[PDB]
Amino acid sequence: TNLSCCANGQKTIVQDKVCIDWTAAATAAIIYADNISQDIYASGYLKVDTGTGPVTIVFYSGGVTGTAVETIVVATGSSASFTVRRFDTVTILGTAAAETGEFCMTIRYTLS
Amino acid sequence: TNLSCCANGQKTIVQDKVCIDWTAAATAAIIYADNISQDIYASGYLKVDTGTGPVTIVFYSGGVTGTAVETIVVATGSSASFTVRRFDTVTILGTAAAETGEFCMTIRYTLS
Amino acid sequence: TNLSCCANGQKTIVQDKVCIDWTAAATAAIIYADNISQDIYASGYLKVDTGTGPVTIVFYSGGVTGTAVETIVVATGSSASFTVRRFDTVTILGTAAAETGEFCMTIRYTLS
Amino acid sequence: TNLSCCANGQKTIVQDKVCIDWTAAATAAIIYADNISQDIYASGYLKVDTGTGPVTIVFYSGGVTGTAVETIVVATGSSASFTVRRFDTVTILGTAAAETGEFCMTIRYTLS
Amino acid sequence: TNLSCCANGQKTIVQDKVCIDWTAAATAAIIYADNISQDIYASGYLKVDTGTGPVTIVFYSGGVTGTAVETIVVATGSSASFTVRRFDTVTILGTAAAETGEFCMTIRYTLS
Amino acid sequence: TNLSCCANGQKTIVQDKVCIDWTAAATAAIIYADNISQDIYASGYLKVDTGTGPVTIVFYSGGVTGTAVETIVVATGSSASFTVRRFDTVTILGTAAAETGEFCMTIRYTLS
Amino acid sequence: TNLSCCANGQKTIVQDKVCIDWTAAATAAIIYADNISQDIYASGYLKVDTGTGPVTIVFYSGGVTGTAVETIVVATGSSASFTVRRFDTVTILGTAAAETGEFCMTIRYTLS
Amino acid sequence: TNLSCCANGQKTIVQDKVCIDWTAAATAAIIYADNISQDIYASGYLKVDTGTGPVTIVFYSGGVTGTAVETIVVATGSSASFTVRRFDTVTILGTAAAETGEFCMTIRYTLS
Amino acid sequence: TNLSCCANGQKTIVQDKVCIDWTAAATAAIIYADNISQDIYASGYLKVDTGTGPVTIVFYSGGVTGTAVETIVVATGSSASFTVRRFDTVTILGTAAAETGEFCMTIRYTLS
Amino acid sequence: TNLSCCANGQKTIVQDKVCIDWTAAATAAIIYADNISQDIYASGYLKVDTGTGPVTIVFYSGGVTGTAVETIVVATGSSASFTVRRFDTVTILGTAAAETGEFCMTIRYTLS
Amino acid sequence: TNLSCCANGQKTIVQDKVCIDWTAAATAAIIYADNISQDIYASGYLKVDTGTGPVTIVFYSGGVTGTAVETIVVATGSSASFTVRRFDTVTILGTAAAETGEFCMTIRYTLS
Amino acid sequence: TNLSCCANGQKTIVQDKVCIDWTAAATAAIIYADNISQDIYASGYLKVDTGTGPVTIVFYSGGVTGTAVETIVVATGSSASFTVRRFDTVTILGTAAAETGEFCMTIRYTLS
Amino acid sequence: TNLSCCANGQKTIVQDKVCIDWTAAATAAIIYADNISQDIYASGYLKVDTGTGPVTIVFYSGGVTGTAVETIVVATGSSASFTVRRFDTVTILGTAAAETGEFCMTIRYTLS
Amino acid sequence: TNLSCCANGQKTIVQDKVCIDWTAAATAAIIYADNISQDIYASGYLKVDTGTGPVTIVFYSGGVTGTAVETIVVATGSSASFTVRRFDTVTILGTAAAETGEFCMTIRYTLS
Amino acid sequence: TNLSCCANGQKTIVQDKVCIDWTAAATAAIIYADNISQDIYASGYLKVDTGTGPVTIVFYSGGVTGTAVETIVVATGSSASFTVRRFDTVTILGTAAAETGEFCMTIRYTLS
Amino acid sequence: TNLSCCANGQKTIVQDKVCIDWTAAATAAIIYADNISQDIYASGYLKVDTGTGPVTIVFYSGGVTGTAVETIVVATGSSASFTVRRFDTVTILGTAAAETGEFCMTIRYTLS
Repeated sequence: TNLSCCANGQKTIVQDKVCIDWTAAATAAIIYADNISQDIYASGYLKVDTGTGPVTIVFYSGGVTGTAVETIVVATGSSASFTVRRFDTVTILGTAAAETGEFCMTIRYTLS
Repeated sequence: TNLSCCANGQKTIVQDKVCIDWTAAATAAIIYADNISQDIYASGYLKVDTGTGPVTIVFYSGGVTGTAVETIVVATGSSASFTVRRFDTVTILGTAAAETGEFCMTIRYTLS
Repeated sequence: TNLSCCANGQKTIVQDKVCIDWTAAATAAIIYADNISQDIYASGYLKVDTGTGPVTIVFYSGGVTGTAVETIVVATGSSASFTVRRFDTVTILGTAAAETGEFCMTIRYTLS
Repeated sequence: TNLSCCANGQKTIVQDKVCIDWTAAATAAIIYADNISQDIYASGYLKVDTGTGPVTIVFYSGGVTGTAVETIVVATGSSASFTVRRFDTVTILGTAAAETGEFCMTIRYTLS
Repeated sequence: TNLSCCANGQKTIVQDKVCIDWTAAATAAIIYADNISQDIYASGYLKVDTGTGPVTIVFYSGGVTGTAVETIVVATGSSASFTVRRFDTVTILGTAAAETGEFCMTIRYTLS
Repeated sequence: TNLSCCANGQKTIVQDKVCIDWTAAATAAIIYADNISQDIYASGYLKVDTGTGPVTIVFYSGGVTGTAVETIVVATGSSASFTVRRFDTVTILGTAAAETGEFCMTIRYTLS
Repeated sequence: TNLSCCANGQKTIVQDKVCIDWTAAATAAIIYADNISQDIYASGYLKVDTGTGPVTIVFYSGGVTGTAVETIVVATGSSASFTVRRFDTVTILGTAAAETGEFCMTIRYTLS
Repeated sequence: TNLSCCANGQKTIVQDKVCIDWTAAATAAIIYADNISQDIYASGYLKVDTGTGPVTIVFYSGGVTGTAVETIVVATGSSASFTVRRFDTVTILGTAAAETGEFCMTIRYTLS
Repeated sequence: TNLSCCANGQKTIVQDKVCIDWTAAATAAIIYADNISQDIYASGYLKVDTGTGPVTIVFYSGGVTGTAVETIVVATGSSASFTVRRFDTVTILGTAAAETGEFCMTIRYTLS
Repeated sequence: TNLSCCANGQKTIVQDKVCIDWTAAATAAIIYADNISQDIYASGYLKVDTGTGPVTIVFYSGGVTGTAVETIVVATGSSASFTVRRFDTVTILGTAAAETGEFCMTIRYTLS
Repeated sequence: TNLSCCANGQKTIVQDKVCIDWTAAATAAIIYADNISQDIYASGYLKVDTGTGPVTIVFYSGGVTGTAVETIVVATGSSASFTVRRFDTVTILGTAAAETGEFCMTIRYTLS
Repeated sequence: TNLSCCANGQKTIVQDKVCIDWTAAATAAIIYADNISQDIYASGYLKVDTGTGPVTIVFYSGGVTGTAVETIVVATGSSASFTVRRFDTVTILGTAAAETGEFCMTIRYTLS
Repeated sequence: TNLSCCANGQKTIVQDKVCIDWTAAATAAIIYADNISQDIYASGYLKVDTGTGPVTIVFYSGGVTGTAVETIVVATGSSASFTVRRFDTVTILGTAAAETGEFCMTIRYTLS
Repeated sequence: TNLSCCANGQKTIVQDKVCIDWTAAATAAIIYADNISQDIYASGYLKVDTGTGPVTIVFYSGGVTGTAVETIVVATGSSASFTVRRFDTVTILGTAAAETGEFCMTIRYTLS
Repeated sequence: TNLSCCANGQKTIVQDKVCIDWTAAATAAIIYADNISQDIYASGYLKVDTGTGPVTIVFYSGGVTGTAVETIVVATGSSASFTVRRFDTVTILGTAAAETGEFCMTIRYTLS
Repeated sequence: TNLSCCANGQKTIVQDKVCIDWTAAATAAIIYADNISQDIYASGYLKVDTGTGPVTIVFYSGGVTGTAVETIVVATGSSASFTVRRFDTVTILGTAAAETGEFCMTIRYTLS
């Protein structure tokens, strides 16, 4: 209850959502990227719909040649969920059979 | 009511939710993974819809070769619920008959 | 009004209908079969049009050598209606006079 | 507006309809049967078209040797309507003159 | 917005409708009957089509030897409408001239 | 947002409708009757189609020998509308020329 | 958010509608009447279809020998609209040529 | 969140609509009238369909011999819209050629 | 949370809409007028459908001989949109070729 | 009511229908095939019209050398109905007498 | 209920139908072709009417020298049905006896 | 449910149909042309009735010297179907034997 | 569900059809003309029945000395179809041999 | 779904048709006339059957001494089609050789 | 929670939307204008549908001879989106080929 | 709870959304632009629908000749999502084959 002239004062937390359909080649493909790396929390799932051979999802902090903070391998016809913080990019890798599937993610950031 | 210049100050608690459908092979399959292992509380259920033989769900703290903080065995046509803290991955194991079912989970974390 | 990345989310209820004409021998004859045994609700009637001697309709959960969840005996020239859930097959049994009649059924399932 | 991982959650109410023509002997004859006895609400009418002597309709909860939750006696050339809950079978009884008529019923159940 | 594990929770109101044609003898005849006596609201009309002498309609709560919650006398060639709650049976009485007419009723109940 | 175990809680408002054709003798004739006298709101019209001399409609609260809460006199070939609350019966009176006409009414009650 | 045991609590606003065709003599004729005089709001129009000479519509609060809260004079072949509160009856007056027309009105009351 | 026994408490805003067709003589003709003059907001249009010479619409607060709060002159074959508050009557004036057209208006009042 | 007996208290914002078709002569023609000049916000478009030569729309605050707060010139076959506050009338001016077109406007006012 | 940029968003359920006439040799013959194996629900009937000896219908998930999720044997002159999910092909087998009949099927898929 | 200026907004699903008669040579012949390969769902049947030797139908994704997503072999005098997605062309191959038959297909696409 | 003054608002999808008979020379001949190239979806067939040598149909986007989005070669006595989007013209090419046949096409466009 | 007094409101789409027989001289001849140039969509065909030398059809937007939005050249004994929007006139040009043929066109306009 | 007492409410579109045979003198002759000039859409053709010299058809808005909204010149032995809105009369002009022909027209108006 | 008599107190944020179709000449044309320049935020897109050569859109703060706060150049057949604050007018410039297209914009202002 | 006369006080966060379809040439093309560069957070996806060769999306802070805060390369037939802050323009670059696709983006700004 004391007056204070503080501009960068109260901070609110906000949430966003994204949904995409992806097709995987036999090279690492960027599926998501941001620049708010320090304060980000993301939850979601990856579903591998059609194709053969497992699909590998990797979260990178500090570019693709950074640090693999998380890595998941998903078989065809199944799904896998996650929640991760402090990541910069996400890449998917698949066999040269062009697997395809979905990708959903909700994102929290405490800025505006 | 005393002024204090404390940046990492008040912390709010937030909640997320995920839903997936899974198919189980006769090997351990990753169904969920995160990197916020120290402060996470998760509640949910697992339902085994079709197939034969029980399905085993295991929560791991410290990777798959870590410590099984929780393990549940669910028969076909029934369900089982849970709430767990400090876990890193979740894996499902089934018979080589490709059982399939659902997986729902709500996640609490006190960061942002 | 909270964002959630839940794939197996909202489920709708759908309805189908089937109509057939049947002839009954003096052995159990399969008249209907499915594999969605856990969530199925069916309403309908059976009409015995011509022949002699009663016709017996049996609903089975778990194959023909399962459990008779329902059994109805219908005389010639009359009808009988029903509604049943969790059944796997339906069989009709008649005298060795080759009775014949109709069979109508509406089916509800909450999947897609 | 609070996230909850509740599978057997919202329940919808559904309605079905059946129509038959019946012929009555001088013994109790099953005209309708179900196995969803706990949650069922049915409205309809019975019309006695031709024959002599009254026709008696009885609703049974717990098999034919159960409890007569409802009983109506209808004269020839007239009709009678009803609405009933928690019944298992319905039987009709007539004189040995083979009366015949109609039977219509709408069924509500709050499952799927 | 507080979680509560209450099974017999929200209740919906549902509506049904019935229509019949009736012939009246010189004795009380049951024209409608139910067993949901505590929560029922019914609106409708009675039309006396042919015959002579008035027709008397009586609503009973607690069987025919119960309490006449409502009684209406209708002349030939005219009609009369109503809405009533908490009744168990309805009976019609006419002269020994076999008057005939119609009977329509919509029924509300707040169960399922 | 405070939990309360109150059974007779929220109350909904429901609406019904009735339509009839009437013939008027030279005595008061009951055209509508109910037993929910305390909470009822009704709107509608009366149309005098054929005959001679005015037709008088009276709404009674507390039986026919009660209190005439409303009274309208309608000439032949014209109509008159109304809305009324707390009434128990309605009667029509006409000349001994057998006037005939229509009667429509929508009814609101806040019970179920 | 404080518990209160108040029966005559929240009040909802409801709306009704009426439509009639009228024929006007050379005397005041009642065209609408109610008994909810304190809380009523009505909007609508009057159309004079055929005849000669103007037709006068008067709204009365406190019976016909009350207070003319509103009065409108409408020529043949034209219309006039209105909205009025706290009135008890409505009367129409026309020349002795039997003009005829329509009358539509929507009614709001905040009771049930 | 403090209990208060205030009857004339919360007030809701309601909206009505009226549509008419008008024919204009060579004298001021009343086209709309009310008695809720203090709180009324009305929006709409006037369209002059057939005839010759302009048609003048005037809004009056305090009777026809009151104050012309608004006045619009509309040519034949065109339209003009408006929104006005605190008016008591509306009049239209046209040439002695019997122009005709339409008149639509939506009305807001914050009473019930 | 302090009790206050303030009548002109909370104020709500409401929105209206109007649509017209206009024909323009070679003089300024009033197309819209109000008397709530102090608090009004309007958005919309003007479309010039047929004719030749540009059409000029002018918004006036303080009568036609007031202040042109806004002025737009629109060619034939094109449109132009706007949002404006504190205006009293709107006028359109066209060549003596009788151009015609449409005019749509949504109006916000924070009174009732 | 929160904006979300989700492409693979709402999914609708669609239904198709097919009808054919078939002739059966003494080898397995493909009668239906698809590639949407993961989300498909099919209802229908098989009627054996002419020939001798039973006809066997088999549903396969994962090619003909896959898993027989369903198998039905139908005698000549009778019919049999079904509903099945997750199947890839359907084959019919008959005696070397060239039986012939019909095949009807309605197909549901929740993609587009 | 939030305004959004999104052009490529709601998308509807539309259905088309085609029927042809074909004659097959001893080389692959194109029977259907499109360019909306990414979103197409097609159901139908192929009937081999006259000729000798089986007829082979192949669906290609990515031109004729692409990937055979589906292949069916149909004998003479019988039929075969299908539903397929993501295909680019269809080809038929027959013996050098000029078999002939029909081809029906319904096509769904979610564009316009 | 929020008012918006948006002219180019809801868009409907409409369908047209055309049928012609064509004769082919030994030069490219225009058989169809439009100017709504951006939003057009067309389905149909081409039948080669009489002549010798194959007939080639080409769809062009951007004039005849544009891009061949589709090309089909049809033998004599057979047919070929198609569905195509974003095309501007269609041309047919045949041998110098004056083949002749039919051409049917249904056209969808989402404008008006 | 918000009341709005919008006259130029909902617009419907209507369709017309015309058929003629034409004879072509060696000068441009007007074959079709309108004045609703801004919103018109037309589909149809042109058939050249008898004569020699090609016939040229041209669609003009803005009079004959306007802009040739479309031009087609048709040989004798063949036909050509089209769909076009925003055109004002159509002209045909032929050799001085008096070719003759047909002309069919369906017209869509979204006005009334 | 909000009640509204709007008389000039929904408007339907209706269509009429007329056919005549005409003979043209060497003066302008009225061939069609109406008084619904503001909302009329007409499609049709004119065929010049016998005579010499061209025949000129003119559409007039605002009497014969009005504005020629459309003008077409048709040679003998040929035809010309049209669609036009907002016209008042139609006149034909021919050489003093008494040409004769036909005139067909379909008329749309959105009134009744 | 301290009483304060502050009239210009709480301020709400409101949103509007506009949609138009435009045709561009070879001069700057005003497409949007306002007078609330200090607090306005607008998002939307511009689509160039037909024509040749790029179209240039310019946002001006302080009249057309003000400051170009934003400028975008859009090619034919493509679109471009934006969000801008503090602008006064918008102008479009195109080649002398009369390009045409659409323009959608949502507007936020924090006044009323 | 201390009174303070602070105008630029509480700030709310608002969200907008935009959707477009784009066609890419072989030069950088502006697809989005703003002037609120300091406080903007945007999430969305880019989908490459048709064409060949990858499409490159670049976010620029400080004009096109500024700093590439983000850059993503997307192959044909796949998608890529993002969230970015402090950017000024967005550009797309494609091969000279005119690839086309979609672009969706939700925008947050904490001003009004």
